[PDB]
Amino acid sequence: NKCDVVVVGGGISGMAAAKLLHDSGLNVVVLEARDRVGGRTYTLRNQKVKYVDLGGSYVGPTQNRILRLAKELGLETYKVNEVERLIHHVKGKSYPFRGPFPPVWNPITYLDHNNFWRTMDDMGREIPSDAPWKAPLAEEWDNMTMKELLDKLCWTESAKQLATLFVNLCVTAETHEVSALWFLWYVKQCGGTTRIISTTNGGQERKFVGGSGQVSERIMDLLGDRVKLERPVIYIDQTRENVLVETLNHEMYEAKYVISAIPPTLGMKIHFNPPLPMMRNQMITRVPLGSVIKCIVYYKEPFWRKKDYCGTMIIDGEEAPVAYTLDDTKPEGNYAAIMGFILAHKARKLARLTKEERLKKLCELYAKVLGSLEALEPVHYEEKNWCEEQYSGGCYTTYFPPGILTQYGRVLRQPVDRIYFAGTETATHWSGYMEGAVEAGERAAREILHAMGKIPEDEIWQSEPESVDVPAQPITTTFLERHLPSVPGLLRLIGLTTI
Amino acid sequence: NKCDVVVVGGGISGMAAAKLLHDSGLNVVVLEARDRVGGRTYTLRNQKVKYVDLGGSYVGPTQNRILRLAKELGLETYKVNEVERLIHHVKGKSYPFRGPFPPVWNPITYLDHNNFWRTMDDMGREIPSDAPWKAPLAEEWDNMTMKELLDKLCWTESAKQLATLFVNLCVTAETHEVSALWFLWYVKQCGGTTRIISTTNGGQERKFVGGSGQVSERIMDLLGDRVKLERPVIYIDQTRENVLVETLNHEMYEAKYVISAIPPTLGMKIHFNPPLPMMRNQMITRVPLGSVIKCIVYYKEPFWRKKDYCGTMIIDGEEAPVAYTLDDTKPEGNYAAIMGFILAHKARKLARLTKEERLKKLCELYAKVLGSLEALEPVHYEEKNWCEEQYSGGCYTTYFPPGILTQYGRVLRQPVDRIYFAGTETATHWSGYMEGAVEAGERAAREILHAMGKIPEDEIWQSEPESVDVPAQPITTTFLERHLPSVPGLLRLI
Repeated sequence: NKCDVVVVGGGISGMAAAKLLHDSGLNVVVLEARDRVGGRTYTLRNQKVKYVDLGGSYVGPTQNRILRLAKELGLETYKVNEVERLIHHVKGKSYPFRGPFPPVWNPITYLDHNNFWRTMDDMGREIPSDAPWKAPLAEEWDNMTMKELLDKLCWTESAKQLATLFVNLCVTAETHEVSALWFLWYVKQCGGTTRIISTTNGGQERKFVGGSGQVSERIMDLLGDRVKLERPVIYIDQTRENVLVETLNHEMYEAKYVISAIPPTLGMKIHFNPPLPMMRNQMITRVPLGSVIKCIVYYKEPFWRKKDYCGTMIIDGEEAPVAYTLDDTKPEGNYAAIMGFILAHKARKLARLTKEERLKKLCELYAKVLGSLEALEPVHYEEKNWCEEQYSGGCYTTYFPPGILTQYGRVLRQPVDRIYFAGTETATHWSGYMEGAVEAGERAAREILHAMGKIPEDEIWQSEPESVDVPAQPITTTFLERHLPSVPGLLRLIGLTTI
Repeated sequence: NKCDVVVVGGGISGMAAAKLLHDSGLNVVVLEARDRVGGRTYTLRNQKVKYVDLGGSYVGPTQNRILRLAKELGLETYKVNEVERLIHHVKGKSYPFRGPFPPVWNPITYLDHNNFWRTMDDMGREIPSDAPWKAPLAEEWDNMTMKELLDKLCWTESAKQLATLFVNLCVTAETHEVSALWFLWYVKQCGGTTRIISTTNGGQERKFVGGSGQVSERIMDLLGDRVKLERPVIYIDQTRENVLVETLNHEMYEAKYVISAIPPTLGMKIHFNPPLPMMRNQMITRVPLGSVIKCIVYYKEPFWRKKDYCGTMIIDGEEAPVAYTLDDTKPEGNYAAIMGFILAHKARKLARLTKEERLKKLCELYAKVLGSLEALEPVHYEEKNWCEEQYSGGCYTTYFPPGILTQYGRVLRQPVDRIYFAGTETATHWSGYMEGAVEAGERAAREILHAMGKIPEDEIWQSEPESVDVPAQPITTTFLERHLPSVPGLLRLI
């Protein structure tokens, strides 16, 4: 019934918001649609796997907010295995390598690859993290798909294929589905290409011992009965002095303010009185989430290590169901496992199969890529298709099709009377991630504290001290990386000399 | 409480479905979110306008279902005024013309324009009306925006600006927002470019005397208390023997079957048990509706007619708030008016202004295009911004961004257990229009009749006899239109 703030959604973002408010002495309620907290994080426990993250899992350097929250809750991280060699599998063959990017020998191809990544980051620097629509060429970039941009930029099929995989993997959508402006923003606000793709020194460096779902679960423990499970919100009424929030199971909640901590499009599941303003009304119909199945195949031993493979596979090819894998073995060295993502159109295509059929296709792929018959001997399998989730809409996050971020992006976190907007989608640093969920939940909560006259305006946005447990090495480039010509640049040099 | 079929939504499609089922002897209930019926149609009545369509309004030849339904309800049409010359306003000057297409004089530009329209219809011939995802090049065409297609096809800025205006007006969206496959399908399923753009012998030939809102209002009259207003549906439970449908005002309905006659994305406003299957679950987040404000400026007389202008204006350029107008004067010749559409990004931009600020911009525009100071003296103004409607999502209809139709298009009308799908978006002929709303509503109703064993499978989809009142003339092309080369074609020959 009566409280200071109702938070809609008990994922990391809503729970971080509720905790902050609770810690500040306010009376909060969390209204969660599902029979569990965690949302796009979900840690399955059974005897075969012990624990496994079937949703968000990875954390890394520069993600200081999630690291701080988890440490305060008594959680610890461990490093994802990247001791041995990575594999780039292309045109039916495997090429082992070290470092975050697959090496390229052909000098033309080398230049094209170098220019592709460099240009991603060059364009990114033009895009304000907190206002991507303010980029000087926001409109021109927003009116193009990533596919169109890759077609202009990549002078080799090799670079174009790798760039395509990079997009599909970062945002679980096809290159023709997404805005170039939005994608360039998304990479930049994670710190750029190197930080986003890297295991060591990037986003995939670590996982939480015991699973990421513990973040949301432990906050729930702190909040006690203030968290209401199986209360999907259906109705928000702001016509009266206090805000009225109604649930599907016919409960009514009365609040001074509301935090919406749900994916933006899932706002459509709530009926608003008075109606939302036009821009938000239309925005929430324009912002789909991507498509992914996260699959974990268990083995007797981490046999790939014995062949000096760390477990990371970057797999290019339409026939490959999985484009990317990581070693998911426990830090103790047991429950040997490979985690793989089935991405974008393949999530759609392969969802038609049975679980046993998907396991078979994955094992046969892994056996080929690792050149290892032992890959055909799994001991266990778990998977989760996030496309089927009514209360998520997809994973990992929301993508913006061409034309949408410039027209509608400014209203993403704009308050609507006494409703404030959290959720990873509204973050300005690691939006799409557990990090962004914490940033947005805490910012939303402080927006309310400000409105109540409890903190000054300048305290709404707060910086985060760097983690001492997970230090960040700076992203650096070599002189050659900076100044090597692109393929057309080299061609210009050739035409000029012989003139 | 209990009935045979619950129809969710009281727009034309929901109403047509309910009437068909009711007429066949089933007990139907229509659950309508708003305090009115008609949905994306809405006829306002006041003394200043008598009546005005602020939503869907136009009907024309080959739209036989809406015409038959309206005729049965006692409605009549009248012809939109196209007696005098049309105007194409380009680079700040007005060029009057006759016929559906504005003439082009530069011979190179002429070839480019001719090629564009012809190419739209050529491509459409390979897209099945009932399955666009089966086009031989479905994926290639779906993976490109209309912007990319126009960039490839249009060698002149002249053709490209007109093509862009065409896209904007047809689907109230930007060329870069929409799939080329989906847009080409949309045009082809209205009968092609000439049929879609034409007033005389096309989709804008006619309006209903007294307003199109009468169609839904008169069906509501027929159904009596079977229509429940202010009953937004929030919850559909299919786990039990009977389907349970819950409304926002706490009421429960029980039925054998359900028809969803709301825009696809507005399915998101309903919590489903069991959850929807994966493809529909994601589909309904991928399918926005366009952006439009419909604006009608009233004058003492239809003064443009005195200058041999019919009131149709095609207006190029970024600065113009409205790119297209039609004469909205009553058939009696009174309530003189010009209807215009503020489209796509301009709807978003200009929504920030006041009603009076929009009136001033339109009037000054019309004064310039019509070359008349009389345009600066409006007697009255009505407008409707459809972007603000919680229970429409936009107007005129749902558009598909790149990649969506091939991936999710199959699920649009696929039944979910005992829920069947109506709504103009599910139609296969004039989808997006009131005609499509009738086609889909009746088809969905007949799918349920068939599921009940009352009619055979071959009666689910039914042809419509041609209207005697609004007969269609054939679409023709000339020898030169068919065989003149494109710009690159003229270059190959050089």
